[PDB]
This record gives sequence, C-alpha cells and structure tokens, in this order.
Amino acid sequence: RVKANAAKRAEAKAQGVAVQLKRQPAQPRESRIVSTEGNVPQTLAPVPYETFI
Amino acid sequence: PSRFTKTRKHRGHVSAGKGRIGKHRKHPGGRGMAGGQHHHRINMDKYHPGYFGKVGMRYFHKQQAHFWKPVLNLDKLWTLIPEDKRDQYLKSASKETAPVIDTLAAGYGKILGKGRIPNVPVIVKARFVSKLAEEKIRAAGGVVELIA
Amino acid sequence: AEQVAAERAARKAANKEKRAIILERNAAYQKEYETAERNIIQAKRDAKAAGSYYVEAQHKLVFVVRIKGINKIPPKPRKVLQLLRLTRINSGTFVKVTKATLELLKLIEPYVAYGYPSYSTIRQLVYKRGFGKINKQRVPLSDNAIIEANLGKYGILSIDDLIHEIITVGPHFKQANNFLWPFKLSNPSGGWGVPRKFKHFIQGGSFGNREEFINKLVKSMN
Amino acid sequence: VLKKNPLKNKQVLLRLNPYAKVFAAEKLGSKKAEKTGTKPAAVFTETLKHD
Amino acid sequence: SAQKAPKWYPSEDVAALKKTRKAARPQKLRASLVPGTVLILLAGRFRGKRVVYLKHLEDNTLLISGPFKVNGVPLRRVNARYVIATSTKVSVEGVNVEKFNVEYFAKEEIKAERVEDQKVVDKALIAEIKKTPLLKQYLSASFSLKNGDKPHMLKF
Amino acid sequence: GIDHTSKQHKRSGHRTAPKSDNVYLKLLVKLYTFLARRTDAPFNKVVLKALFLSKINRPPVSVSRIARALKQEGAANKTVVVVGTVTDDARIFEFPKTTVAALRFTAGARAKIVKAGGECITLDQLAVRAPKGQNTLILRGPRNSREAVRHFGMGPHKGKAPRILSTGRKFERARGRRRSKGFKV
RNA sequence: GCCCUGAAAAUGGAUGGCGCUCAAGCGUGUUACCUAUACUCUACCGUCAGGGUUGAUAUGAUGCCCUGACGAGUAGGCAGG
RNA sequence: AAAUAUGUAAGAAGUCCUUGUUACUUAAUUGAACGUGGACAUUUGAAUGAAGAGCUUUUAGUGGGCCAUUUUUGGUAAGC
RNA sequence: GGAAUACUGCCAGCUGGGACUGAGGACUGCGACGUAAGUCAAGGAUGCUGGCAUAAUGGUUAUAUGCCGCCCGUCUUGAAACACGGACCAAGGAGUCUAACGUCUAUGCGAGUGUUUGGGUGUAAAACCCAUACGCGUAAUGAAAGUGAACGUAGGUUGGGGCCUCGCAAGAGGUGCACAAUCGACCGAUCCUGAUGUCUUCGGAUGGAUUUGAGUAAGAGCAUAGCUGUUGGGACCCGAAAG
RNA sequence: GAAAUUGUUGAAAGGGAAGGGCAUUUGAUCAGACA
Ligand SMILES: [Mg+2]
Ligand SMILES: [Mg+2]
Ligand SMILES: [Mg+2]
Ligand SMILES: [Mg+2]
Ligand SMILES: [Mg+2]
Ligand SMILES: [Mg+2]
Ligand SMILES: [Mg+2]
Ligand SMILES: [Mg+2]
Ligand SMILES: [Mg+2]
Ligand SMILES: [Mg+2]
Ligand SMILES: [Mg+2]
Ligand SMILES: [Mg+2]
Ligand SMILES: [Mg+2]
Ligand SMILES: [Mg+2]
Ligand SMILES: [Mg+2]
Ligand SMILES: [Mg+2]
Ligand SMILES: [Mg+2]
Ligand SMILES: [Mg+2]
Ligand SMILES: [Mg+2]
Ligand SMILES: [Mg+2]
Ligand SMILES: [Mg+2]
Ligand SMILES: [Mg+2]
Ligand SMILES: [Mg+2]
Ligand SMILES: [Mg+2]
Ligand SMILES: [Mg+2]
Ligand SMILES: [Mg+2]
Ligand SMILES: [Mg+2]
Ligand SMILES: [Mg+2]
Ligand SMILES: [Mg+2]
Ligand SMILES: [Mg+2]
Ligand SMILES: [Mg+2]
Ligand SMILES: [Mg+2]
Ligand SMILES: [Mg+2]
Ligand SMILES: [Mg+2]
Ligand SMILES: [Mg+2]
Ligand SMILES: [Mg+2]
Ligand SMILES: [Mg+2]
Ligand SMILES: [Mg+2]
Ligand SMILES: [Mg+2]
Ligand SMILES: [Mg+2]
Ligand SMILES: [Mg+2]
Ligand SMILES: [Mg+2]
Ligand SMILES: [Mg+2]
Ligand SMILES: [Mg+2]
Ligand SMILES: [Mg+2]
Ligand SMILES: [Mg+2]
Ligand SMILES: [Mg+2]
Ligand SMILES: [Mg+2]
Ligand SMILES: [Mg+2]
Ligand SMILES: [Mg+2]
Ligand SMILES: [Mg+2]
Ligand SMILES: [Mg+2]
Ligand SMILES: [Mg+2]
Ligand SMILES: [Mg+2]
Ligand SMILES: [Mg+2]
Ligand SMILES: [Mg+2]
Ligand SMILES: [Mg+2]
Ligand SMILES: [Mg+2]
Ligand SMILES: [Mg+2]
Ligand SMILES: [Mg+2]
Ligand SMILES: [Mg+2]
Ligand SMILES: [Mg+2]
Ligand SMILES: [Mg+2]
Ligand SMILES: [Mg+2]
Ligand SMILES: [Mg+2]
Ligand SMILES: [Mg+2]
Ligand SMILES: [Mg+2]
Ligand SMILES: [Mg+2]
Ligand SMILES: [Mg+2]
Ligand SMILES: [Mg+2]
Ligand SMILES: [Mg+2]
Repeated sequence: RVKANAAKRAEAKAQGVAVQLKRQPAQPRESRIVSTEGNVPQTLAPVPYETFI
Repeated sequence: PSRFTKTRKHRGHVSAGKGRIGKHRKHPGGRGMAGGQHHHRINMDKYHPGYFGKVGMRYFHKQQAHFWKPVLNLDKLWTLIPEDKRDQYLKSASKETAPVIDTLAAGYGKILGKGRIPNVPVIVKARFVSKLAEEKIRAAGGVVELIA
Repeated sequence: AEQVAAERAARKAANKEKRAIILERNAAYQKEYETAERNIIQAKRDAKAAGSYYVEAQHKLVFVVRIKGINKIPPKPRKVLQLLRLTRINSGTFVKVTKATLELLKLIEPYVAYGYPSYSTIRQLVYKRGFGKINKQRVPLSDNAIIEANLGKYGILSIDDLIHEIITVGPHFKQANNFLWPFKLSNPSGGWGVPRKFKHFIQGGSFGNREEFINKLVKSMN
Repeated sequence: VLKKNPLKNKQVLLRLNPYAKVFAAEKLGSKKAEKTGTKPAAVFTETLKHD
Repeated sequence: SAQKAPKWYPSEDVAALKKTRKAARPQKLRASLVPGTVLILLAGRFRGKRVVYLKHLEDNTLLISGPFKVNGVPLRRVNARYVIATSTKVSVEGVNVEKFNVEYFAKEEIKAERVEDQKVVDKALIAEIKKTPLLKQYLSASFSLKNGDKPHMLKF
Repeated sequence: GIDHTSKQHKRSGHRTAPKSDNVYLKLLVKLYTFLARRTDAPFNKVVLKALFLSKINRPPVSVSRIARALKQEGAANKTVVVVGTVTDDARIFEFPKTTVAALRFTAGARAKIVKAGGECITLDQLAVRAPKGQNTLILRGPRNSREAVRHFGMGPHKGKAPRILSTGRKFERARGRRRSKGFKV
C-alpha cells in the first residue's frame, strides 16, 4: 500500500493535486433504480407443514 | 508528638486500622529473623541474596589500623595546599622551587589517579602511589618521594 | 482615547457583516434541503411511471439513545457505549454509519434505541440541548460566536451551519459531531409505548434500529 | 446565566439564525409543491394487487 | 478578648439593583368581559351578588354597580378574577362613567358626591333594565350553587 | 448514574505552592507567578514550578557543571540560572567569568565565581534583568545520583545493591551471590 | 386448548389478604393512568479541574472572581477540623 | 470443520536515491550490520473515543468467600 | 372521471387553562422594533393593591393521625436470629516509650558535615563559646595477597524542557541541563596474551575475551526534626494447660 | 452535690411492649423583625 501510495501521490502532485489516500470503511449504498423488464417480481408464500420419512 | 498521630485519628473505629479479619496479634510469622530458610525465604532471596552460608577466610584478631591507608586522587591533591599559597605555585610552575606536598601529613596513605592536574610541577611525598598517579604526576614535571 | 464608538464601529459593522453571511448561507441550505427532498420524491414517481423501483440510498446518519442504566453490563458492550459517548441513561449522540460503526451499533443493540433522524429533530436537538465542548467545560450554544470560535476553522460559523454538517454528514462530521456534548434527554413525555423496554423494537420492545420511528421517541424526550 | 431556548423565545430565535424572519415572512413552512400528475405503469399496479 | 476578631469584614456598602427588563403592559381582558355585562361576584363583601359591569379601571379592576337601588351594591371596584361573566347584557350606552377612576376610590362615612354619583349612574341603568322583563328581579336575587349544579358544565 | 470512565475527584498530582514555609521563598513565588501569568515567556513558567520542588528534586549544581555548560557552542555569555543551591568544586582549576542567578551559593562557590570576576545574582535580580529569561541557560543537577536510588528496584538479576548496614565478606555475599553457594542472584 | 380423573400426612391457614365466575381466571390485542435515591431543568453544599486578578490610597494572595463536571461504600489509606 | 474467543500489522522509529566503516561474511567492495549526503509533510496513510500521557518511591487491608445466566466434572439427587 | 377524508410527517402558524422557580445586583454582550426619536419579552422579576404588625408567620416541644422503622456490638459466605457479650449509672479503661532502621518531607551547612565524651563560661541542669580526636561521606573491587577510575571538548547515537538565531506569523535551523534508551571507553575480579629486563625465576609492559562487581565517567553528603512503616523490648489491652 | 434509682406535685398518653423517621392538626412555649 505504501509503494502504491507514493505513486498516486506523484501522479497527483505532478498533475495538480487532489489525492485522498486514506482507506475508508464500507460506505452505505447509494440510490439505484431496479428495472422490472424481464424481471417481474415472483410472489412467494410460507409453505405448509410436511413430513418426508 | 502524639497530637499528630494516626492513633488519635483511629479512636472510634473498631479495629484501630488493623483490620477485622486478620486482626492485630502478637507474633504471626514468628519472632525476628525466624523463618529465613522456610516461610520467609522468598523475601530473603531477593532483597537479601548472599545471606546464608560462608565465603572466604576467617582472620582471628584482626586489627584495623594495620590496613589504614586512606586514598586521595590527583583529582584533588592541589587541595592539600592552602589557597593563598596555591595560586603562587600554580603560576611559576617550576623546578628549582616546586611545592612539597606531604600527603601523609594530611592523613593519606595512597595517592591514586582520578584525573588531570595542571602542568605545574609538584613534589609529592607519600607512602604509596598507583602506577598512573605517578605517571601523571611526572608528566607535569613532578616526582613522588616515598616516605614512611 | 477614541474606541468609545470608534472601535464599537468595527465591531458592530463586522458583526453586521457576519449575520449577512449567515443570512445567505441559511437561505442556501433551505433551497438545498427542499430540492433534495423533492428530487427523491420525483425519483420514486418517475420510477413507478417507467415500471421500476427507486431504491433510496441507505441512511448515512443515525441517532443513538442509551435506553439502559449503568448496572450489570458485559465488558464488550460497555466499552462501546463509552466510545460512543453514551455513559448514562437517556443521553444520546449522532453516528456516521459505515461498516466500522455498524458493527459498534450491533454490539449494543440491547442497551440503545436508534434510528434515522429527520431535519426537524436534528434542528430541535441542537437548538434546545446543544452544548459545545470547549477546554472541556460543556458550554451552551445560545450565540453563534461560540460556534465560530471553535468550529470556524472548518467553515461552520453558526448554529445552522452546525446542523448542516450533521445532517448531510459533511467532510467534517467528525470534528463537528465531537464538538457536540452528548445530548442529555428526559424520559419520553408520553412514555415508551410498550410494556417492556428491553426487547427489540420488532418484538414490541424498545431497543434496536426503529428507523424513522426514532423521531417520535426523541421528540418526546427532548 | 440562564439558557434560553430558542424554539420558544423569538428574541434569541432571531439572534441565532437571521433567516428566521424571511422564513416566516414567506411562510415557507407551508410551501405548496408543484402539482404534477405522473401515473404508474400497469406493471406496478398489477403486482401491487397480485396475490 | 473573649473571642478573637475576624481579619476581614464585609463592606456595608449596598449594591445598586441591576437594571431590570420588565415593562408593564396593559391587561387585555377575556372576551366575555364587555361593559353592560352582568357578573356574579364569587368572593367578598358582596359575594353571590349579580351586578352590572361598567368600566375597566387603570389599575386593572372592574368598575361595577348593583345598581344600588336594586340589590344594595354601589359603584365599586371588583377584581376580574373573582367574577363570573354571564351572557346577559344591558346596553350601557347612556351611562357616563368618564369620571370614575383609581383616585375616585383613593381611601384617604359617605361623601355626598358618591351618594350623588350613584344615583346618576343608576337611573340610566334602571332605564335600560326595565326593557327586559324579570331582569330586575334577576339582579336582586343572589346566585348560589344548588345541589347537583356542576360549574364545569353550566353555562352562565 | 454515570458509568465513569476514570477516577472522580482526582488531584492533579503536581505541587501548586512549595511545601516550604520560608517567607522569602514565598515572595519569589509571588514574583514569578505574576511573571508567568503576564509574560507568555516559557522560562518564567519553568522557574515557577522549580521553586515548588522538594530538596531531592533540586540536587545541587556544581560550579564545574556550570563551567561545562558555558562551553557549549554559543553559550559563553549566557547567564546560567539554577533554581537551587550551587556548590564549589576544586576539581576545576580554571573557571570562566559569567553571571549565575541562583537560590543559594555556598561560600566557596560564590568565592570561586567572584574570584573570576563573574557575578552571583538572586532570582529576583535575575527577573529584573531578564523579565522573559532572555539569554538564560537553566541547569539542573543529578537527581539519580542520590544514595537512595541505588536500592530502588532490588530483586534477582537487577543489580541494585542490598539495603545493608555493615558491609564486608560475610555480609550478604554467599548463598545466592555466587555459583558455588546455591546459585547466583 | 381449557377443564376433570390420575392427586396420601401430621397445631388452624393462605393466588400476600379480602374476595372474584360474559372475572377481579386463562391466551392475545389496544389505549389511558399510578410511582424510584434513576432521567430532564433549577437553587444550595462540598470535591476536582480550567481561567482571571498585586496597582496604590482599607480589611482575608493559604485570598478574591468567573466557568464546567462530578458525589454509593466495609477492610483500609490520606485530608481538613 | 465452524460461531465465540486469540497473535501481528494499518508509517517520520516511514519510504526512495547516492555511497562510507569492519577484524564478520563473500569467488569477489560480494553481503551483513551501523552510518554520511539527498528527495517527499499532515487525507502522513482506516474507524470511534481520549476530565491527557508517561514514570518513581513507599506503605494499609486482604490472602475462609458466596450467588445468577451460559459452558461444565463427580453424584440417583441435593438449598451437594 | 373528479373530489373529499383517514393515516403518517412538517411549519422559524396563531392561541387558551394549570403548576413549580425568580439564582444574579451599576454599566459593559449578542440582538429585536422603528424613517427617526426612541423602544423591547434581547447576559436570571418587576409593577400595582391589600391584611397583620403580632404568637399572625416561624422555631421548639408534647400528643394525635397517614405511611414507614426488627437490638446493638461481634466473628461470618450469610445475624433480628432458636449464635456470643450486654439489668442500670458514674468514674477508670487499650498502638506507648526506647535502641537501630526504610521511604517521603522541612531546615541548616555542603565535598563536606556533626558545638553538648570533654573544656571554657554563666543571671547555673538553661543560654553562650571551643581545642584534639571520632563518626558518617568524599573509591572501588577480590576469599585473599593485592591492585585501583579521561583515546576522546569526560565519547558516539535517538528523544529531550528551556534558551539562542531567522521569520509579521506558521515555521525552520543552532544549542541542548535533568531524565530515558542504546552502543563504547575507564577501575577491580576471572580468563588469555607474555614486550623491554632478570640475584633463571623473578618481573608483568601490551593488546584482548557470549565472563564478573553494591564501581568511574566535572562529587551529594552530614545533621536535627516530623508523619508512616521495620526489628528487639511486658510492646495495643486483658487470657492458658504448664516449667 | 452529677447519673442510675426514688417520693410528692403539675401536665399528658396508654384495646398484647416501648422507643424512632418524613409530614401536618392541636396544646404549651419562645427568638427575631417591624417602626
Ligand atoms: Mg515517634
Ligand atoms: Mg502532642
Ligand atoms: Mg488531632
Ligand atoms: Mg480515618
Ligand atoms: Mg474517615
Ligand atoms: Mg473518629
Ligand atoms: Mg473504616
Ligand atoms: Mg493500618
Ligand atoms: Mg476486632
Ligand atoms: Mg547468617
Ligand atoms: Mg575523589
Ligand atoms: Mg438482563
Ligand atoms: Mg460516532
Ligand atoms: Mg405530548
Ligand atoms: Mg397526551
Ligand atoms: Mg402523563
Ligand atoms: Mg409488566
Ligand atoms: Mg420533555
Ligand atoms: Mg387488494
Ligand atoms: Mg426595559
Ligand atoms: Mg394581555
Ligand atoms: Mg332588594
Ligand atoms: Mg557514589
Ligand atoms: Mg389459590
Ligand atoms: Mg390481587
Ligand atoms: Mg387479560
Ligand atoms: Mg381510560
Ligand atoms: Mg433527589
Ligand atoms: Mg443536576
Ligand atoms: Mg463518599
Ligand atoms: Mg481482537
Ligand atoms: Mg484484543
Ligand atoms: Mg476526539
Ligand atoms: Mg485533555
Ligand atoms: Mg502493597
Ligand atoms: Mg500486600
Ligand atoms: Mg500479604
Ligand atoms: Mg484468614
Ligand atoms: Mg446476575
Ligand atoms: Mg432576584
Ligand atoms: Mg436576587
Ligand atoms: Mg414577639
Ligand atoms: Mg392576629
Ligand atoms: Mg406534657
Ligand atoms: Mg412495618
Ligand atoms: Mg463474635
Ligand atoms: Mg457458619
Ligand atoms: Mg448483628
Ligand atoms: Mg433461627
Ligand atoms: Mg465466640
Ligand atoms: Mg447474655
Ligand atoms: Mg470516662
Ligand atoms: Mg550570662
Ligand atoms: Mg547546676
Ligand atoms: Mg586538649
Ligand atoms: Mg581492600
Ligand atoms: Mg602480584
Ligand atoms: Mg551508532
Ligand atoms: Mg530544534
Ligand atoms: Mg545535535
Ligand atoms: Mg575491566
Ligand atoms: Mg569474579
Ligand atoms: Mg559498597
Ligand atoms: Mg558505601
Ligand atoms: Mg508489634
Ligand atoms: Mg500460668
Ligand atoms: Mg503457675
Ligand atoms: Mg519443658
Ligand atoms: Mg452537702
Ligand atoms: Mg418524637
Ligand atoms: Mg414534628
């Protein structure tokens, strides 16, 4: 990570900064739009008691 | 004085600061140096290694005096001349007329070499010297004169 | 010696100058907030229109209230409650949600109530029970100069600036949020709504993530 | 020497936050949102009332 | 000495008061209190007496009268919180009242003017009362709570 | 309740006055807390505290330890300050001029310093000549040269010297101190 | 599922007692309400901490002044009285 | 082959360039260890917290314990 | 097709009833309202009115009433215990003094320190003065005979308050006592090496070694006094069977 | 000339102990402050 951190620091500086190279935790998810096309929702229900044996 | 003392402060409490359970009793671990090799050994080794057993030769009827021989280091040495006179000898450091210091007269038995005297010449009268003390004393143009 | 008015001149004009900056800044935020809400609303509406589902971003900010007293508490959750600054019953703090704090929240679910706070309740938390930490010494917010003196360095030179850094989880949420002494809340005024507090919200108890239902609780407590 | 709640106490309400005056002037707390009439795709309704 | 002697005494200088911020503003009365309105007195010398309300004096009190010739109560001050305001009104539009204020009752038997003022105010009121049957009788009978009466229910 | 994270009602641990009853000490302290409250010079803050220190925490500084310090590069014209007493040392023969400000100078110490045409100054005189401690070199003495600390940390393999009254062969030098007698330490 | 049988011990006797039967019982749901030395705000005591203040010509510089937080306790320690 | 528990790491005591010292070590100025000189500052290297952190001396009482959830041995069992 | 309503949420929308508090004591802040003059609810209550001026309010006390409240002391895991002591009251009644000590602190002096065995002197067990010794300290290490502390600016490295220099500042560099860590040098012991030499077996220079010391490396001690702690003493007080 | 303990006088309470806590009624008693 060090050896890499040096690089993107060079790649920034030389260019004209804006780096940000601390690690960060998993962030929560952003919004998103899920389409229904090819994928209408399947409705499930709970299933009755049964024995097999 | 009694007035500043914790026992004035313990008045009214039951156990005088000695505890209710353990109590204050006469001689719990035994008296004095009891227990040394048994229930007090951990304390004795640690804090007092060396304590039990013997080393070395007995000497019957030893007379300290026989071995009286105080040390003085070059360190000092010029201290054995009073200051008024000291400066007179420090400057005009020479043969022909160099100070005689009688280190036995001052009550020393051996001259040792802790460190650095000025280049001034001294005539040093003593019973014993350490090889270094003499070397150093000489490199300033002095001598040791062995007395008794 | 002038100063009489002569340096009361600088001061009053400069103070006047600041309220101006605060005035336009608070106008900005209110536009920022209300188009922020409207967009999400038209998001959902557009997505239905297209035959689709707009799934909101997951919440980035939670607000945690310690619901449990100080006795008989296992070590691991005890430490976490300390680090989240919840060391007495009914006090609360804000928390930026990342994987590394989720797991904190998880370890303390039986002792806390938390959820996603609305603008209204972050605003009324801070206007009412908001206190800075200043050379320790818990100091009430009450004047904007108190804020600018300790958070100015980060932009943030007023009370609604503070709120804004909180609710939008800004680049300086850590300094901003730590600045706020943990909030000391009362017991809920109309009560807890449940017979027994110490089971999960989902089982008719009070502890855990109750999501947006936190606003009703915290308002009743504030 | 006495913490005064804004929220109740217009004096310090306005001392903190000067937007309060125009906020209330223009009502703003009761903003009328633009009436728009977009309608949901059949798909959405169908699966809403699906068993 | 018997006792020693402190090494520090309080100064005996008394501080000025801080500059307090407490404007007196006018007491606005509850809507039911409108001159011409009949009041039930709830306490006092004339407790239970039904009486006509005339003016809101500068010390917040209410100027009322019996009228004296009806029920025995004179032009008089009464406190607005020891009064039940009924819903029945006599018009009070020919009753002078300008004269009557706090100093008029500066404590300082009965002065000929009070005696006289009482009659000038009452003849006008009596003129108006006659316009509604039984009102005089109403005004001359005391109010009292009867078995079963529940003030928090009753309309007055 | 509060789940306290740290001891309550804890005193800071630091002296705040000296334990001494000496008026003149208390006067110097009157002086230096003033200087410390009103000058933002760090020298004054350091000096204030040293005035509070107990005798152990202010070992004597010898006049030869002073001569050394003046041998630092660029330090010869500095005025050395010692918040304690200053002692003499016949082990140095040639002692420089300078100005030493201290709490006490032994007879032989002020002699040596004065014989070289230097100057002994009290701390208040120092205050007046240097309200911000300008051009000043503070020296402290050896604290851990004390005989007491010889014995701190006594225990196996620690090498720290017995609390012992008589010494000689035959005092605490056998079982436990040599390989041939039980074991060694 | 509830109820009933299966169900035997010693002074008279215990859903805490009275008593209760579409309960004042059992299962479940919804409101309201009562009240801890706990929580919120405030005053006052003390403890710890951080500030301010030698400028005389009046009285405590270990003083005075501002501010914040905190307070269970046997054995035991220390402190001020 | 889990879950819970558990070792280490997340930088200035860091990273890179140049090339000095030795009796060690290499076929070898090869290496190894310690260095000189030079280049890059706080998004300098995750989170949260921090009524600060480190350190020294000395000394009291104590050294019969018992209980609850969970794991769990002996015992038919036990308020064992 | 077009509305209404419920539900949930928001308003820096308005407004009524009730309760508790009113700390502070000139001014000083941040504001609000006004064209202004001024005003204000803006860094902690004022205005107006009445009653009494006294046992009225308040304190104390006895009793009554609501609710609550088991004998203390002790040892104990656990005591109100069907564990022990204690009928009652006065008065007595238990960590002390001494020898020698550890740590801490105050004070005097400081490479020293300590007048009080003794002498001198006296307003006579005091106070005042003092010569020679002695004790501890200023050297260590060896069983001992013995030997005995600078390669060097009394060393290098890293951190280091403070000071110094530059800079408006932030910062940069210089110096760095104490203290800490680390690598060396010095003295003794142990082991090895064994020069110039010699009453030919004495002598032991010199350079070394995963060895070793309560050491050196520009001294810190000595004395008096106090709290706490240590050992010997009847040893906090009272108690055997015994010898 | 204390206390334990006792006689008389005066006042009060007392349905198988007494004594105690928070609060107020009632009786008795009393300081202060008003001007
Ligand atoms: Mg003693
Ligand atoms: Mg005494
Ligand atoms: Mg005492
Ligand atoms: Mg005590
Ligand atoms: Mg105590
Ligand atoms: Mg006591
Ligand atoms: Mg105790
Ligand atoms: Mg004790
Ligand atoms: Mg006992
Ligand atoms: Mg022995
Ligand atoms: Mg020496
Ligand atoms: Mg539980
Ligand atoms: Mg957080
Ligand atoms: Mg409510
Ligand atoms: Mg309600
Ligand atoms: Mg309620
Ligand atoms: Mg329940
Ligand atoms: Mg509330
Ligand atoms: Mg349907
Ligand atoms: Mg005003
Ligand atoms: Mg009004
Ligand atoms: Mg009539
Ligand atoms: Mg030494
Ligand atoms: Mg039953
Ligand atoms: Mg029941
Ligand atoms: Mg039920
Ligand atoms: Mg109901
Ligand atoms: Mg309370
Ligand atoms: Mg409080
Ligand atoms: Mg306590
Ligand atoms: Mg772990
Ligand atoms: Mg761990
Ligand atoms: Mg923090
Ligand atoms: Mg801090
Ligand atoms: Mg201990
Ligand atoms: Mg112990
Ligand atoms: Mg022990
Ligand atoms: Mg035991
Ligand atoms: Mg438990
Ligand atoms: Mg007041
Ligand atoms: Mg006041
Ligand atoms: Mg009276
Ligand atoms: Mg009366
Ligand atoms: Mg009586
Ligand atoms: Mg009871
Ligand atoms: Mg017992
Ligand atoms: Mg038992
Ligand atoms: Mg008991
Ligand atoms: Mg029993
Ligand atoms: Mg017994
Ligand atoms: Mg008995
Ligand atoms: Mg007695
Ligand atoms: Mg004399
Ligand atoms: Mg005599
Ligand atoms: Mg003689
Ligand atoms: Mg020897
Ligand atoms: Mg030999
Ligand atoms: Mg090195
Ligand atoms: Mg530097
Ligand atoms: Mg350097
Ligand atoms: Mg050696
Ligand atoms: Mg050896
Ligand atoms: Mg020794
Ligand atoms: Mg020694
Ligand atoms: Mg003893
Ligand atoms: Mg016997
Ligand atoms: Mg016998
Ligand atoms: Mg025998
Ligand atoms: Mg008699
Ligand atoms: Mg009583
Ligand atoms: Mg009472």
